[PDB]
Amino acid sequence: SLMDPLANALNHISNCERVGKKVVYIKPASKLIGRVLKVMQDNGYIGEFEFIEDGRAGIFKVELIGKINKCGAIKPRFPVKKFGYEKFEKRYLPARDFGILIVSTTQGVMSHEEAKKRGLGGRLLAYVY
RNA sequence: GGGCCCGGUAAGUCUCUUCGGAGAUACUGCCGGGCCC
Repeated sequence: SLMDPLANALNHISNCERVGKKVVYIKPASKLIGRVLKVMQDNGYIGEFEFIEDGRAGIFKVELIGKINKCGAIKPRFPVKKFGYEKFEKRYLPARDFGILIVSTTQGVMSHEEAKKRGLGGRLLAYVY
């Protein structure tokens, strides 16, 4: 069985970043994945990225910039309250002071830091440091 | 068998609460469609 779309996207990025590649093409291109990439971008973890129409689910061309040390999907997508992030930050960001949790809120996908800044709880979907 | 999208829902979930419920709707689920492999 194939790995879920988002997990898959984060795995490829992770590795092509490690190997030093300057680009990666992510196959399944869901709105969710795009939304997650937007967060990683706004946080300086990846460069430009674009949707490439292919008649299927689409494709994401992501510009890597050697800013990622590791990233992946969080499974299951744990629910988190407005003040329950710390517990998760210790669990997925091995490095204190570095990284973000990407959470899905009723107001959209964003970093846990913006979710807190807004008093929103949500679903954990990934980590990046 | 797998995946993408649209509309609906609001069980899970999040927020608030007079703690009865109310509001929200991204994710999961559910209903109805479109489509790709």
